[PDB]
Amino acid sequence: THHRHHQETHSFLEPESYIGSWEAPKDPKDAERMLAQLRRDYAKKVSLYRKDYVHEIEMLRVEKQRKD
Amino acid sequence: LRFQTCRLLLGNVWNRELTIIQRRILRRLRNRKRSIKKRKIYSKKYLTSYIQLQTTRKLSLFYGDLPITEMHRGTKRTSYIPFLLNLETRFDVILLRLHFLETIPQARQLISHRRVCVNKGMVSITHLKLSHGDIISFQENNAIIRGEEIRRSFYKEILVEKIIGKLLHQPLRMWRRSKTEWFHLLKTKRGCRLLLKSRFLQQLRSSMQEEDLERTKKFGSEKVCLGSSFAEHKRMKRNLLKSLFLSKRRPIVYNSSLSLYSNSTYCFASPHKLTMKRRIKRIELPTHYLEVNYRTPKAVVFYGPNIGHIPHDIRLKDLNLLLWSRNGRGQNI
Amino acid sequence: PTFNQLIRHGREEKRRTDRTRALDKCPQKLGACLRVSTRTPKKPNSALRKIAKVRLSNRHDIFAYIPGEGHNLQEHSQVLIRGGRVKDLPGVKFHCIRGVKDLMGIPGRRRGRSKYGAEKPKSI
RNA sequence: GUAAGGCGUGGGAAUCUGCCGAACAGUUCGGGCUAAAUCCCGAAGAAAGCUAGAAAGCGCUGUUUGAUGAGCCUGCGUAGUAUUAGGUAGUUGGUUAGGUAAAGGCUGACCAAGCCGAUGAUGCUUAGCUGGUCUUUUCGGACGAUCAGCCACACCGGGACUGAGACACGGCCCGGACUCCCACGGGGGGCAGCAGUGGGGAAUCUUGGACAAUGGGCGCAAGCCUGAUCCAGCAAUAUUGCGUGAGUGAAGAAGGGCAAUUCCGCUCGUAAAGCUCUUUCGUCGAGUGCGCGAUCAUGACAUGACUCGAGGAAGAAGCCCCGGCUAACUCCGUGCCAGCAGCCGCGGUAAAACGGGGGGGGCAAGUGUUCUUCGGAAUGACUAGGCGUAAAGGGCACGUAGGCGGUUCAUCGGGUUGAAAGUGAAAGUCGUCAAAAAGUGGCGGAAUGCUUUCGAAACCACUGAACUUGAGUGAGACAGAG
RNA sequence: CAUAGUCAAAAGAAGAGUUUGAUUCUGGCUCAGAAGGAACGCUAGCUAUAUGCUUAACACAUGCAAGUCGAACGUUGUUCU
Ligand SMILES: [K+]
Ligand SMILES: [K+]
Ligand SMILES: [K+]
Ligand SMILES: [K+]
Ligand SMILES: [K+]
Ligand SMILES: [K+]
Ligand SMILES: [K+]
Ligand SMILES: [Mg+2]
Ligand SMILES: [Mg+2]
Ligand SMILES: [Mg+2]
Ligand SMILES: [Mg+2]
Ligand SMILES: [Mg+2]
Ligand SMILES: [Mg+2]
Ligand SMILES: [Mg+2]
Ligand SMILES: [Mg+2]
Ligand SMILES: [Mg+2]
Ligand SMILES: [Mg+2]
Ligand SMILES: [Mg+2]
Ligand SMILES: [Mg+2]
Ligand SMILES: [Mg+2]
Ligand SMILES: [Mg+2]
Ligand SMILES: [Mg+2]
Ligand SMILES: [Mg+2]
Ligand SMILES: [Mg+2]
Ligand SMILES: [Mg+2]
Ligand SMILES: [Mg+2]
Ligand SMILES: [Mg+2]
Ligand SMILES: [Mg+2]
Ligand SMILES: [Mg+2]
Ligand SMILES: [Mg+2]
Ligand SMILES: [Mg+2]
Ligand SMILES: [Mg+2]
Ligand SMILES: [Mg+2]
Ligand SMILES: [Mg+2]
Ligand SMILES: [Mg+2]
Ligand SMILES: [Mg+2]
Ligand SMILES: [Mg+2]
Ligand SMILES: [Mg+2]
Ligand SMILES: [Mg+2]
Ligand SMILES: [Mg+2]
Ligand SMILES: [Mg+2]
Ligand SMILES: [Mg+2]
Ligand SMILES: [Mg+2]
Repeated sequence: THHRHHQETHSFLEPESYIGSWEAPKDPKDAERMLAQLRRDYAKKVSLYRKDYVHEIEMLRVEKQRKD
Repeated sequence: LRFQTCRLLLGNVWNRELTIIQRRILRRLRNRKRSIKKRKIYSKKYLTSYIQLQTTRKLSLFYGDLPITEMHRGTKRTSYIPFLLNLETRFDVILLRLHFLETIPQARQLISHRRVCVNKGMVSITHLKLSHGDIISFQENNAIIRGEEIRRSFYKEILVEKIIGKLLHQPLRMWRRSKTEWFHLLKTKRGCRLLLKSRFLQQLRSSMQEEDLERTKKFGSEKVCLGSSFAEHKRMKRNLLKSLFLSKRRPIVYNSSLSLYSNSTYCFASPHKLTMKRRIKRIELPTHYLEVNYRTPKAVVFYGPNIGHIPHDIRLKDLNLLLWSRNGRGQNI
Repeated sequence: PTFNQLIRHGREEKRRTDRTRALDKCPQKLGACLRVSTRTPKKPNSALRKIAKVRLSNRHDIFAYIPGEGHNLQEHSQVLIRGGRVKDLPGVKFHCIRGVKDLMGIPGRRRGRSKYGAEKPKSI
């Protein structure tokens, strides 16, 4: 709604070390397993993000309810 | 092609060099224009059809043969004021106004052929609108010829406009023989410097200053001067009457006071004198909205154009049929 | 009328008959000539106007005018028909288009010649 | 096709919901399909297993949920026609059984006689609806083509099966017409998908390239499909685009037209040619490419674009008009003929109106003609018209519906009115900026409306108490070819 | 302080010819404007973006427009060590 709230309370983040973190193995089978594990980790991180967003929306709803 | 448009418009709308035959034709054309202007009292179609069509033709010629009626009809506005103000911000029009080039077709050829820059980028759009803040320049290999042609335009402009008609109203053939000697002096930078620093052009300047001063009296300038200085002009008469009472009840003073009062009364009460000699038409400079450095040359737009400063040779009463402007307030209204 | 009258019974439109009902809201219609003849004008005009009786593709029978000087039409010639009546001739409400199908253009025509199917003369 | 079982807008209760998100519990045992199973059957309580190659990763089942869709219902709004006045008989309602996921005459039976209709039912004709498109000083009119939302249909009729979902365009069964094979017993087919062909028509395109991008199906992925799409091709069909040069040039050349045959006689005309300059667009030759669309990677477009170079004003101007309306005039030919024409009108020997020469005007890669819509048209008039003599007061009343119509005080809160919340899809219109140079986007405004909540109380409606000025009675006087 | 502040949401309103010996009125016809999924004539240089069977929901040759999964499951048979 205003510049100050956004400029203060925005999480600006560091460089992400996940980018470029792949190390090429010597076996294609192990490489396929490694890529599969990467996909599973991505699914877990997405689920954690979903839970965080559920809690944020719930707290905002409770605040709006008590104000009303 | 283009000289024939003078026969349609009954005046010199062509802007090239006229022959003897074309001047003889223009004499008859201007006679026709004079007889038509006397005839206007008995013409039913004078305002709505004749004058408006002639003004639209002149405006189309002025802006380089553009379809003025068609483009104005594209907008739904009756008056031409926002349409003409928008036309003044075009890139070819502005390149004409800065006197970087001589005609609109020259400017269109230069822009189309990818040779003029806006904000250091090449822009080849002839109808581009320049807003305030835009910087106009030429190419690095192109700017030297532009500087030479701009100098030639200005110095042959002073020699071909400010010298032929201002106090040197010579016949055509002998002035054409005389122009060779005037052109030889402009061959060198020293000649241009010495022409600039000369008592000839200084006398021409002083006479034009006095001539511009005389034209102000058509607005009643001398009456405003008297109104500013009413009290001391009266005090002169009080002094004269006091002296001619006191030093007479019992003569260089009387003659001096009479000469001073008569000089003041003549200077404040003489009406404006519009002489036979035609006014010289002066080149305008677009300094209300375009800032030019003629050395490179470069220019910067910093403001918007003005509806009363567009350098067309159309009368106000004719052009008011298109603009419908309340003139006299200085605004774009 | 009152406002209540306009609520109950509104306003109808003006009734005007169609000018070219046989064209069936098409710009042109193809036809075949049944009879090529002449007709005299309504007074005060006097001529011999070259017309053609044309059966249209929608099986309508019309009278169409053949414009220009001279034509090559016969019975069973294909003509493209456009709208536009001839004021001398009552009952003739259409025109034949020159330079399309069987009706030839007029060479030697020089002015206004796209209304008569005539090409531009090549300069030599 | 459909005139209200649809659509627009706002609501509701009597329902279901694969995949997707989040909890919890389970995932046991026999048999069958030549062989097996996450296929089919049975028992408990419903199920189904695979993977130590995918071993705590998928999958399935049951129960609670979120999300998304779907079914059902409903208020309001949404053609013409009365030279169509009655329509209905499962019709309208009730009871009880059945059916459905679910309310319900959805339908079997029984009972009642209802229901709809002059505020237009029913009949007939036409039509998909909306956002919107064109036009227009607001309103309206015409349209509903592209694109998006909803609906309907898939050769013509009728059905159901499977399924979370269909009564299913490229599924199945049946009937019909047409059509192709047939070895003659019988089989097969459905471009209103993209291309394409006949046909009809005044008229409407390539039997193209790639899945690179975006979207979608299947798969753990790798991938594979995708005539969705993206992108090329054809067509002045449209678009406030750009170009076809910029200067100079008098032998005012030749040639054309006109001319007491006036001023270089006037004009084509500085026009051309010639000379100098610049090469956009197009042309030709090359070069880089994580320029960019796309990134971890992948580029159809791309023979493009970009950048550089070659060249030479070179390759690029028409169409209509010139009597008036309406800007622009002379000569020759013709002689009410030939012809022209939007209207008024021209042509019968000096035609500015027909046809050609010459000149000129308007628009311009267009410009005319026809069709079609709105405007001008206040020419269906709400905005904004009329009816003595021009179209138009019913022959005159009475009365149904409807419309319209006095005062005060009190109450109320349906209309009205103020604010808040929800909704009013996107695109388009309007404002503004940036982008772009015939191309895009963001944020607003608008969307005049509907629902809910809470205020106000003057007006309209409704309720109560009153008033007498409009209407109507009585008493007393009258007049009258009623 | 400031990636603040500015309160914009339109424009759009034109007349002419034609009834009479002439006039004013009534009243139609016609014209100048904008536009289209248009068609036709004459004439055409370029780029881009749109648009392109309105008629027969007429009949359709030919190719393509919906598949995918061996990480659900056996089955037979190919190679080689
Ligand atoms: K004709
Ligand atoms: K909808
Ligand atoms: K059907
Ligand atoms: K793809
Ligand atoms: K055309
Ligand atoms: K050229
Ligand atoms: K009554
Ligand atoms: Mg009815
Ligand atoms: Mg239909
Ligand atoms: Mg409709
Ligand atoms: Mg068919
Ligand atoms: Mg299924
Ligand atoms: Mg089922
Ligand atoms: Mg099919
Ligand atoms: Mg097709
Ligand atoms: Mg055909
Ligand atoms: Mg994809
Ligand atoms: Mg998946
Ligand atoms: Mg394709
Ligand atoms: Mg254009
Ligand atoms: Mg180029
Ligand atoms: Mg090339
Ligand atoms: Mg790239
Ligand atoms: Mg290309
Ligand atoms: Mg005129
Ligand atoms: Mg003659
Ligand atoms: Mg004429
Ligand atoms: Mg003529
Ligand atoms: Mg109207
Ligand atoms: Mg109006
Ligand atoms: Mg009225
Ligand atoms: Mg009237
Ligand atoms: Mg009346
Ligand atoms: Mg009466
Ligand atoms: Mg009567
Ligand atoms: Mg009260
Ligand atoms: Mg109320
Ligand atoms: Mg919207
Ligand atoms: Mg936009
Ligand atoms: Mg915008
Ligand atoms: Mg009369
Ligand atoms: Mg279509
Ligand atoms: Mg399968």
